[PDB]
Amino acid sequence: SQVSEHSIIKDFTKQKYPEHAIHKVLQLMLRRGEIQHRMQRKVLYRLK
Amino acid sequence: RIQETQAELPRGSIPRSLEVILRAEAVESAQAGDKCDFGVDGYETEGIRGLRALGVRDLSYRLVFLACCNQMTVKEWEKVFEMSQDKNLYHNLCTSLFPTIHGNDEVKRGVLLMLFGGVPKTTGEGTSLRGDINVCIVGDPSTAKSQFLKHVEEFSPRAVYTSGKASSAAGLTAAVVRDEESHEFVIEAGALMLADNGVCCIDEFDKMDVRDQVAIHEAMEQQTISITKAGVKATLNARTSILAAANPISGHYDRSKSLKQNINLSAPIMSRFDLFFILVDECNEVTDYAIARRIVDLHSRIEESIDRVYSLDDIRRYLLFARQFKPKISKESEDFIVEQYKHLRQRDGSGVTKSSWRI
Amino acid sequence: PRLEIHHRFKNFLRGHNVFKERISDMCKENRESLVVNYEDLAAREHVLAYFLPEAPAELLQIFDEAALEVVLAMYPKYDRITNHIHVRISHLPLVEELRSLRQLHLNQLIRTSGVVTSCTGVLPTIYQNYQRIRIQESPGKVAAGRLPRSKDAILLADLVDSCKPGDEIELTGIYHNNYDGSLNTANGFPVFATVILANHVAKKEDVKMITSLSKDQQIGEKIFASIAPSIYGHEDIKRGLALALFGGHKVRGDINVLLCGDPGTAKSQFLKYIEKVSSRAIFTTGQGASAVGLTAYVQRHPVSREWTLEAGALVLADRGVCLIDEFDKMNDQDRTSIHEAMEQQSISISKAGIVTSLQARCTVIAAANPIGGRYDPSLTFSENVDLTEPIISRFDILCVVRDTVDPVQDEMLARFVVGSHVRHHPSNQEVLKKYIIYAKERVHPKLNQMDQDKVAKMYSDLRKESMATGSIPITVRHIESMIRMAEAHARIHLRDYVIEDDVNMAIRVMLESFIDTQKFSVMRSMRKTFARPEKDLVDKARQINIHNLSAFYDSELFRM
Repeated sequence: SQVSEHSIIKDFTKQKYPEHAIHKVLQLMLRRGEIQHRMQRKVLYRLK
Repeated sequence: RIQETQAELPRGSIPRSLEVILRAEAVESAQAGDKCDFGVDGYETEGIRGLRALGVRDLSYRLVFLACCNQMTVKEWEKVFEMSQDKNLYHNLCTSLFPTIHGNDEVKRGVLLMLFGGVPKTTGEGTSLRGDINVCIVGDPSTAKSQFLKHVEEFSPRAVYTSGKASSAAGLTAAVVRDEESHEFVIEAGALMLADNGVCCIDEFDKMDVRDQVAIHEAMEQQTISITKAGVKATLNARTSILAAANPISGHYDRSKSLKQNINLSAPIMSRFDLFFILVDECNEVTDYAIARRIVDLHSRIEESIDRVYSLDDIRRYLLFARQFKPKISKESEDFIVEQYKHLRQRDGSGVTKSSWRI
Repeated sequence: PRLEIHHRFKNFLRGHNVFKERISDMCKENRESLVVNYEDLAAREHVLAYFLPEAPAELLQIFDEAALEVVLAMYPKYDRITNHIHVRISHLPLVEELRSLRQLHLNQLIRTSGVVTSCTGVLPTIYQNYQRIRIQESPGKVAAGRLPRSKDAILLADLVDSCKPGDEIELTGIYHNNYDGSLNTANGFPVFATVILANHVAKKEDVKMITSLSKDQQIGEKIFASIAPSIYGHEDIKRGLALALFGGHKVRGDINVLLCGDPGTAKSQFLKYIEKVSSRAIFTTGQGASAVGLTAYVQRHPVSREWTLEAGALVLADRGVCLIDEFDKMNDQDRTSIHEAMEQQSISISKAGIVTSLQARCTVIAAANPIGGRYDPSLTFSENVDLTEPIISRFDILCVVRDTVDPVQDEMLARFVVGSHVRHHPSNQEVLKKYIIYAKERVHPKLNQMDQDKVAKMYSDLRKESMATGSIPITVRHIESMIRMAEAHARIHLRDYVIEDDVNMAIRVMLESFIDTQKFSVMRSMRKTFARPEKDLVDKARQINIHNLSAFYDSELFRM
């Protein structure tokens, strides 16, 4: 919580990490079948 | 989507959302969050296929209409003129508005004056002269919060029952409305503007840590909101006074410690505030014993009934229309305070007990 | 409606000396220009001239088809020139100067003006056909104070790479509301709900009466005794304002004017009065400014929308002046991006693989806001900063306030407020505004070759004096601003000398700077002044008074 998807990207920029990093990790850890990815699959299927 | 008037609505409201279409006449003419104050041949019969119901369920289920944009007065005024002959009228007038307050006469004194208004318009295309009053009151250490006095002000029209700030607050945080079918968040800053042409009472002022801190600064200084989300951009008018009370984080400790870093609030906002107030309790057993008695007195209605001679709100609104009438105040009375004001700025440095250096 | 002209003109698809040469003007060189006068259009075929304001729409289809007819017949080799012909009809009188901003007049040819701001070569199949550009129309003016409706134009792969910043061009066309978003899979246009197509981009008086008074010396004497009438401020501020008003190859420069007050007093709002004189002023207020606040940011976009090319007010004031308010209240994240751009006022890449340039040449005017109290803490100001060095060091001058309790000086301001409120209550000069502004465009003096050394000689002496008792404690960068500051002096009087009256005033600039950086013990060491290897090579140039490091055999540089 409080570390959701809409703010995690800005954290990398705060760490002087451009948008290049988010594809390499953030966009790739959810495709791994992470619980966070499965969390969106069930909770936010209709709630958004 | 016009919303029904809350004032006319009862306690249990369940507002009904109007769905009306407004033409160009509505463009830049309405403010977000304010009241609306302006024969066949060849035997072609039925039976041919091609009937579909997709075009019927959409519009028919909604609301489809079009719209297009004496002695009684004297009687109230008579009391003002006639009562002038009584000695010390001004003293009794101050008490008259606060029937349910015990102590804290200095606190209500600022609030009392806060009602009076007067905002000059722009005729020479110059700067906006500020005519509102923005006072913040320092009180309890946030336990049995003396902000409870705010509740008294609620019994008055043109006010907003602020739910502090820790709330969903869909207003004032407008968002894109067009996620290809619809969006829940709308372009609306009603969270504050709802008290336009009125007075706003904002509770829980200490909860402005991140989101409000940026927000209120823009609102306070500029009297407008510049919402911009790449699909909407416009400026509005939020003309109202701000009544707020602030409490410390965990108690009052700046009595012995300097205010530097100790109050731990946001300076650029509290700096813009006009006045501040301090609540010092005294061992006055005459009033300390009578604090609760005046409270319980409303339970003793069996043997005492208070007659209603005048409404404490109607009399106030008589002054509202007095503003269009011209005071034609001479300069002779005006500058006299200004001349004395020179003495005021020096005497602040006389070594009296300090509380907050503002100058 | 009518029949006589339609069929004849359609069969047309089945002073002229200039036209004879202009039809061949396009060649393999690809100058990419088409200039047609409107008066000639009425001259050749008069029947069309009356139909231009009625049915201009059909001309667009005809023009593209008609151009191929003449060219293909002559020389098929010319077919491979941009593979497109653009309609470039000139103006059609009428002329709306202020009433054109109406949505009631759709389906009509519209004459207007605009400026190309940026190009989208640096950015990465339905959406690929077009791109997105940020365009404004309303300029900075007192009457333009109410916020206007911003234009968003769409380039349909026709004017890409052919548009350069700084072209004061005129836009003409018809506003058809052919809203392509009927599929409801994108965003939408503001109030002026219409799709804006581009059709015109060029490729290659009271001024005189005032100018007569400009040269006059009778008004040239009282001009510097009326510069600051609103509050009369402080003598240093007027100097900064005067320099900002003029705003003065690689002959560039930046001005850092610093103020030391508090936001509650209108001193913080003193910069608001500049927009009355300035032509381009935008208030940022810090976070959440109007659209793009000169800082670039990235947001998460849906499946099919265009990434945003951030157009700052920096671009919109090319060779202009840009005003920034509440500079120190911006977010920490914005600082990182803006730190690099401010250094070069552009984006420069020299990898020889990817090259682009974005112009930003306004005079950066901003005011710093003290954090909390002025000097309440007892610790060092310079040595107790966790921030990064290069960002802080962008300020050329660090002015300190003089005097604290002066009721007499404060007395005047109060009466101004009281008198001001009197005028606004009911009771039953553009000549002076443009005098300073117009001057900065006309005065361009020349330099004397035998006197260039003497000008630079004087300041060089002052530097070496500070190196006797010390260890490189003075930087040339502070001087670097001082030399450009004296430049406006000659631009104003053109008297060939500097008076000793001005010399005393410029001295007060430097003494204030030493106060802030040095501990209050400056009252002991600097009494006499107050009371009365790449960088090393740069110092070497001052000894010979030659800026150009490639002045040896300059005859062969001209040959290249």
